[PDB]
Amino acid sequence: KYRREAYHRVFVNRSLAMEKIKCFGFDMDYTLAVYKSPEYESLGFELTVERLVSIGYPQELLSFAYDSTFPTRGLVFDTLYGNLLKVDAYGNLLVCAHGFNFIRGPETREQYPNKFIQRDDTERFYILNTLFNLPETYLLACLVDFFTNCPRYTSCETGFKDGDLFMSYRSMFQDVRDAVDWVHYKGSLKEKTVENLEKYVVKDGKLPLLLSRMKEVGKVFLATNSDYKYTDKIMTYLFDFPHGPKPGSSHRPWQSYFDLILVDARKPLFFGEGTVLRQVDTKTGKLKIGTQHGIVYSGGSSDTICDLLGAKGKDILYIGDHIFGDKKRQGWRTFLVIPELAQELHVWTDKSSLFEELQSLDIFLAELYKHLDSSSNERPDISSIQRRIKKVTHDMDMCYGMMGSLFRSGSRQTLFASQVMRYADLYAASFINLLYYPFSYLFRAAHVLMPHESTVEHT
Amino acid sequence: KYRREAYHRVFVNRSLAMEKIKCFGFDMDYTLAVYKSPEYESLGFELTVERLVSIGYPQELLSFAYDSTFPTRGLVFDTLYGNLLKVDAYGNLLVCAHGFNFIRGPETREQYPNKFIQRDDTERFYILNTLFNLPETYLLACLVDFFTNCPRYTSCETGFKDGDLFMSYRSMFQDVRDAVDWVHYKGSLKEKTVENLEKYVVKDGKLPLLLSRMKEVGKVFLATNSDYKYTDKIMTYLFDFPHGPKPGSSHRPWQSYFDLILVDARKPLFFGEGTVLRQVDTKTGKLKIVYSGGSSDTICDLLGAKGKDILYIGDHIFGDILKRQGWRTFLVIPELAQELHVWTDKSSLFEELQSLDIFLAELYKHLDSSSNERPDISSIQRRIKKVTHDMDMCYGMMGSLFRSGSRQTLFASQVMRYADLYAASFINLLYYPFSYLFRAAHVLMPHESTVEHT
Amino acid sequence: KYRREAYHRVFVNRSLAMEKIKCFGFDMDYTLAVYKSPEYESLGFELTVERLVSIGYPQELLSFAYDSTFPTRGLVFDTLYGNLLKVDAYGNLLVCAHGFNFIRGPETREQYPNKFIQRDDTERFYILNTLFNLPETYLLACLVDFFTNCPRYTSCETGFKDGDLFMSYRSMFQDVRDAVDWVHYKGSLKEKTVENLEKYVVKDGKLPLLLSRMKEVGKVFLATNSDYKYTDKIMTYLFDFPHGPKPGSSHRPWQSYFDLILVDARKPLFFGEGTVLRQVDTKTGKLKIVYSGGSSDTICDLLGAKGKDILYIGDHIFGDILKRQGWRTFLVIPELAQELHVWTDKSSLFEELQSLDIFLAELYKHLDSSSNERPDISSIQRRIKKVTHDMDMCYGMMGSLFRSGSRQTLFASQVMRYADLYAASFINLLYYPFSYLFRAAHVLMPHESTVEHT
Amino acid sequence: KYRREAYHRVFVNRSLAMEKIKCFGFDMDYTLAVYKSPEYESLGFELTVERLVSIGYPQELLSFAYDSTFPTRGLVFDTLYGNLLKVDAYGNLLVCAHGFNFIRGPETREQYPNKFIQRDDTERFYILNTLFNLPETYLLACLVDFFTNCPRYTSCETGFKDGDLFMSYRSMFQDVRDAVDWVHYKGSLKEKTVENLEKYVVKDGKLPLLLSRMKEVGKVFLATNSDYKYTDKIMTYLFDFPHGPKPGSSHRPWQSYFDLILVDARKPLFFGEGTVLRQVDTKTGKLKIGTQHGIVYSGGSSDTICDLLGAKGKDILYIGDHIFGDKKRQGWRTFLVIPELAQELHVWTDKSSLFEELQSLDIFLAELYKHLDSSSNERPDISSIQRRIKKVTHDMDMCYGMMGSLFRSGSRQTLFASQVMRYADLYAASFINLLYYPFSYLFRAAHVLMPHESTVEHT
Ligand SMILES: O=C(Nc1ncnc2nc[nH]c12)c1cccc(-c2cccc(-n3cccc3)c2)c1
Ligand SMILES: O=C(Nc1ncnc2nc[nH]c12)c1cccc(-c2cccc(-n3cccc3)c2)c1
Ligand SMILES: [Mg+2]
Ligand SMILES: [Mg+2]
Ligand SMILES: [Mg+2]
Ligand SMILES: [Mg+2]
Repeated sequence: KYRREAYHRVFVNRSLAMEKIKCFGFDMDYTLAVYKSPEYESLGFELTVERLVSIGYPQELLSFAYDSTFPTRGLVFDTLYGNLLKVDAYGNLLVCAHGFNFIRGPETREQYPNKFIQRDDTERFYILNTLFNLPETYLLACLVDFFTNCPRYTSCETGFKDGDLFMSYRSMFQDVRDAVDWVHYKGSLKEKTVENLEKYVVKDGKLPLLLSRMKEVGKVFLATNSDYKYTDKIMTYLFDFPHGPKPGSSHRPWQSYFDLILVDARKPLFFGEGTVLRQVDTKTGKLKIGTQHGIVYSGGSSDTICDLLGAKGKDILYIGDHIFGDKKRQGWRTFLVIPELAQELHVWTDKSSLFEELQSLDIFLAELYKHLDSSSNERPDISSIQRRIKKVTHDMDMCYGMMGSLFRSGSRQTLFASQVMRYADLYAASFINLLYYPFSYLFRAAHVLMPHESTVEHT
Repeated sequence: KYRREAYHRVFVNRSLAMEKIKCFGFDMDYTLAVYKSPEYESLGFELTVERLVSIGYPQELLSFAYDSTFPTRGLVFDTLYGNLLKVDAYGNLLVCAHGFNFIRGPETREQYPNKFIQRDDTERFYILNTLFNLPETYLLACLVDFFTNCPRYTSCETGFKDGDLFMSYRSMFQDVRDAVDWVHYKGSLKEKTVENLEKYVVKDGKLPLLLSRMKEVGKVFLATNSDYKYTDKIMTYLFDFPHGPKPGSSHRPWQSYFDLILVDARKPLFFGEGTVLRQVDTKTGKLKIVYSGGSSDTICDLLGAKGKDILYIGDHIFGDILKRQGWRTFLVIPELAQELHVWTDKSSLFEELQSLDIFLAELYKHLDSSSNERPDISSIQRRIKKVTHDMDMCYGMMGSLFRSGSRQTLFASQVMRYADLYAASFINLLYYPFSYLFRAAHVLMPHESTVEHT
Repeated sequence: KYRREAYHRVFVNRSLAMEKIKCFGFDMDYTLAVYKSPEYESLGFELTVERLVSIGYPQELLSFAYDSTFPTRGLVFDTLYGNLLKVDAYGNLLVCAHGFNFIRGPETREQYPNKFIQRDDTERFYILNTLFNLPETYLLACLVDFFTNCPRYTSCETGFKDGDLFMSYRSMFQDVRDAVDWVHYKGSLKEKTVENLEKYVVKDGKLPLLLSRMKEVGKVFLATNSDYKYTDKIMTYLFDFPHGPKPGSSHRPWQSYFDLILVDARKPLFFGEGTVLRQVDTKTGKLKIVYSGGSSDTICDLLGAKGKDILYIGDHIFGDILKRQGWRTFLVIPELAQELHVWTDKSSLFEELQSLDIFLAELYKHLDSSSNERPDISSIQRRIKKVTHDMDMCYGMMGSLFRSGSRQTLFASQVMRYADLYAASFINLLYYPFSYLFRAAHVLMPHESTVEHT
Repeated sequence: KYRREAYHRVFVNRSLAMEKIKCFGFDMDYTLAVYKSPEYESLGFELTVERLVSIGYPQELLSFAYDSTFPTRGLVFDTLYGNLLKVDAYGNLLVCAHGFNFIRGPETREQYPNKFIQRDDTERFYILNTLFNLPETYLLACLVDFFTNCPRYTSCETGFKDGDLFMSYRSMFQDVRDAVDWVHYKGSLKEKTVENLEKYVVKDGKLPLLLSRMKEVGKVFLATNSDYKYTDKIMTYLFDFPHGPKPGSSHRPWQSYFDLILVDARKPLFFGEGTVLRQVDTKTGKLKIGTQHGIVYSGGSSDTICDLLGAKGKDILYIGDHIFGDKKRQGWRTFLVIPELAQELHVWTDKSSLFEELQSLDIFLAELYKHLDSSSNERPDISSIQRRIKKVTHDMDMCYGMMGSLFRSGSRQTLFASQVMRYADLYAASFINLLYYPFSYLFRAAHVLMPHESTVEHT
């Protein structure tokens, strides 16, 4: 079968006939505006720590340096015991780190009977789903680690004797959860991003090319959480080239690429009741009191966008980096951006050696038990080649980072995997990969197989 | 790679070293006592209709004959609109039948906005999950079909009017839900089973052979909901052969094969705090070795094993957490036999879908977003639908237990949530040693299944 | 101030100028056809038990005799815990009875945290609002009492076990809810009523006198849910006197008293979009002046009146908004007769509570927050409870329709929401002219009722 | 029967045995801190208007002067048609003003079929329940009035052609709803309050006297929304006298009057899940990282307060100005402060003349129909004495303000009345009236009567 280059590919969960697509909707942040890594994370990290020190946290936090190789997106923070968990779709603990100490084996079972947690017990647990969470993911580990191994702090099961009244992990977590919020909303993050954009934000002439082609076969819109003056800056930079879509072409304003531009969207509330629809003054950012087609909207709702565009769910492909939830309404189609996927395809490809040795070691196992059944009392020693497995699974796991792959730990899918398969029709490392497909393309679901399907042939 | 004969195989969701397994636990009904099909379903049907009629339903119900080729296990009755729904893992409608009238495409979303139901709404939606539900699955659709297509009745969205008296589908359902219960508990289902077990229960010498081999390497217990007079009848029959485990040997009573036998389990309550531990007068068939009631916890205490040491073998999918560490599970799915026969004997269909997919790929290969080219594929897009429809109807009118085309079923997801192991019968354990290392087969995402390691 | 005899009086929630009233609309059942008490309730009871028994309930149900002194209208069946609750306007528990066992004080909040239920939870709580509910109000408590107090059964929180078969209170309730419906619609309640109307329906020459006087000053219509063969039977009997309106005059058929007669109303649906307008063959007693089905809107069109011009007289409390302007209402509350007799004949109790309250005031008069003085009042605090209990039991075992001591009932609040006027019977209109100005009596708050204008 | 002076009285909805009360809980704002009227309202009003002008509203708003005689607390703003409604418990329109124009009669019925509204249709309607709402209550009327009678604005059914793109009443309302919020939370209201406290806040030596007596018979606590530095200032001023509880006594700190002090309460969330319990640094306001009895708490929950005080709902009388809603939990008793009640008791008392003439005019009516029944065709003309009624009800109504009494319009109770009877065990113009009762007092419910109870004697 013909398949496009791995790194160009759009992966299909549910089938989608692209000619039926009439509108393309865009998330801005971490979608069109992909923030550079490790650098944007570091900026968030440093600003969050600066903010915690200012409210009374110890100075030793300033020596923390962000480390991209620790966090994996989507971990669960247990505010009761101060643990970052990696769990599967159903609640089962895959990985459990206290600070930088990885527990596993029997010792985890003392703290988590049945190696299981109630994911729907919010504000005991906290799911760190988004790309903005990577900083505080690593920070919490640092914090738990520091206070654990600092002699003037006594470690309790649910927190610390800090000096000496009590700081619970739950209080420490809110402390962190507020700092990040503060940094995004009142601190100098957006500010420092904007003042050196070439350091923090990616740009590629492929973005205007792709959008322009979309506007030829359908309508295009923007629905972002960010305000207008932040959006005007970020988009102006994304489209700053000495030309328009193609080389030689005249440069066009970034506004000219959208039939509808909406800011202050308030997602997820946007997709339900929403807020009241406003309009924005291009000249000032400040909202117009009252509410031609060169217009910029504020607030509003999903439903409104369809009414203005003259469309309906089915007709709309919504492109972004965020996984939502859940009717009625009317039910937009979905493209999901997962930047980690560029790294994971390199492991899947450039680390074949490991996958092959696993496959063969597994093969070999099947041979040992070939002429064997319940009658047979032969207990072939397999501890030797068991060991080589755990540990090549460890090595393979560790190519993805210290908390492993985004989508799986060994055999098991992660909770993050299941939600991606819930939420997304289409996915890839970036929407740009759309460039490589015609707009008449028929995306066929890549069928997912149960054991009795995957390992039984049609012969 | 070496793989045992498909019909003998034991499939693996999560890895399991069998040598670690110290006790083997057994469900009885539809595990050790596999009830014959279609005859046992039919009996439950007839008895349930006869009961309904006895409390005022029309005579025309008596000319209903159970039809095994309609019901697929795991469907959802929407008590609001009277529909039988086949949904996916997340609540997406795959299949909607009002009576025997299959609906959607356009006409669903009249009734189900975003072709979606929020699966957890208990008062409206009822998952027909068990093998004992197959009868009422068929009966329910029969009833709605009848009242729709009968001049005596006027049909509303939420029910039908029985001339001046409204009858909601929700109320119709609870009559059907009660009749079945009555028939199992107050009525003569259990009785008419026992009076001709040859017609109603499977038996095979493999079952005592297997349980004998298990008792050599571990402990073995029975944990059933049924009572003792019924259990003794059933277990006695299952073990009635002119010999013991192997040919030649003396026959032994069925009890001899179990270290612990427990009845009146009241699962799922069994698995939580349970009921008080009683024991049973073998003689009286009454209270008050043979235990009654009790707890999951109690079993562990008595057997002197706990948790990961226990392999629970049965036909029922449970839930929740397991404080207190929970058992490993082997799950019986009788439908799996027939479904493997489609997977192997209908390969000509699979291969053709494969060819049509290969072809599509080739039409679009030299094409990107620069291209204006609209290939017409509607011919291909048509045959793919007929083959995919044809393929689905090999499994019956409501399709496969585990999927509809693309999409997995909510059932499939429950199976993968709950079961370490699964097969059409537990008996297939016979073909593996007790030192075996069951290694989880491995469930790939699009980007894993459709790109290679080179 | 001049006020008519209490038993003749028509009470006013909202003001109403009668001269503005152009049409008078009538409910039939329990409005014009007041069914005799306790004999009609008993019949419904016996028929409903006999029906339950016919579908498998124990014989002991047949030795139940309906008892009018237990049920008070407006109680709430909690289908979860099997309790009959008397709550206030906002959902506060006033009275909790499991079977015939009255509960609270301490033991409620075991079951009802904050002695509170969220009244709008339809699937759990069922308001027994109508006069036809009185039978099943008593029956329900009987049933729970029986199954609790019977060695055959084991009682759980959510139900009782019928030996191996669980029976939830919720399932018990829907059996009871269905039996009543069956008895009204499929069974012989309507039939056994018609065969001896002398025993089962009140009649009085005042009814034709009143309706004749109404037709002089406005239009008059009938809007009932019952059919025509039943309506003709009932209306014919109500009007069977050897004369017309006044003594001396010729008798006239009952239809002659109405400008418009409508059956099969299907209220409340009647008041919304309704059903298609049919008319009835007087002869056949069948379709297809006498109308059938239709709409609230249609009545207005045909009568050429609309809304505030119409006074709807009935025994049923409705709801919602009324787009389209809605009618004014007169509400029949038969219980009001008996309740007025307590209010007048038991004045010795009221006066004594008044004296005990006066006394308490005097004990605390010279006292403020500066004072250390704890008067003991527990003797007084005791007798106030016995008199207040004694007073409440004058209205039956479940107290007044409208209140428990301090607190008003959710029923009282519905009455005040829905009804412009109310009385024990509509007949009391007879004592007012059609130029009358009904002026709303006036509902005071603590600071208005307990401080004076000087 | 003996009753205390009207203006000293605590009015009883549901009975309450005061000896059973073990803890007294306090709201601060508009409870202990009663803000002076008309002056605090004016300050809110001016700051809100200054804020609307700054974001683009016309300068003519600056000439608006707050007018205490217009608003009545608890009105409903219809964002669809721009109307302030006064409704009853069940939804029925009692009063309807577009700006300063009062509709009534037939004309209202065109816009509100059945003279009825769905109160549970939020963000069409908005209930202005709180004392902080009085400013924006009057403001909305002004705004609707101004734009209506300003020649360069065209009046639409749902808004205005302002200049000329559209400003809906719904957009104008949010505009207002944000200004007030902004003024409270980011603007100079708290600021300007604090800098001249004797102008804006009441003080009375009765407050320390009463509290001190409460601390002798039970425990006392504070649970306010305001922050610590705002609370420290407001309370310090409330207790600034040259003495403690009684004359001659030594002055004590305001902290010494509470066993538990809690700020940042986040009501109503406080009464459910709450937030995490923190502690505050008395020296800085800034929260302590970690968490003796001289302590000040932050955040937390209802449940926590009981645990710390060692009590349970039944035992706790909660005193404040706000009406909440609604289990489980554990169900505090309730004292509700309604400052308007001091004015309304003056009408009830000093305007008897009107009540008497009504009563007599009503008497006279009953005479006319005395010897009359359905037989009688006498239609006595009563239009003359009908008129004198509507209009003495109008005069009586108008003694309370242009939108009438807080608790009723003519015969009918307001929606505000019903909620007070829902929510409150005890009520009065101020909690201070507790001073006049012993702590052994038995408050007896003042029974509420239906027509057949109120106008039938026991003879
Ligand atoms: O996450 C991504 N984001 C980005 N990808 C492409 N365009 C982007 N505009 C903003 N963010 C984008 C990512 C994912 C995979 C490949 C890449 C990429 C990055 C740099 C250069 C290129 N490239 C150069 C020639 C062809 C492709 C490809 C980028
Ligand atoms: O809303 C009120 N609030 C206030 N009432 C009493 N003390 C307060 N501390 C803060 N706010 C209070 C109000 C309600 C009714 C009467 C009054 C009051 C006001 C001023 C002086 C007095 N007074 C003087 C002698 C006796 C009473 C009484 C006040
Ligand atoms: Mg984003
Ligand atoms: Mg079973
Ligand atoms: Mg009726
Ligand atoms: Mg307050």
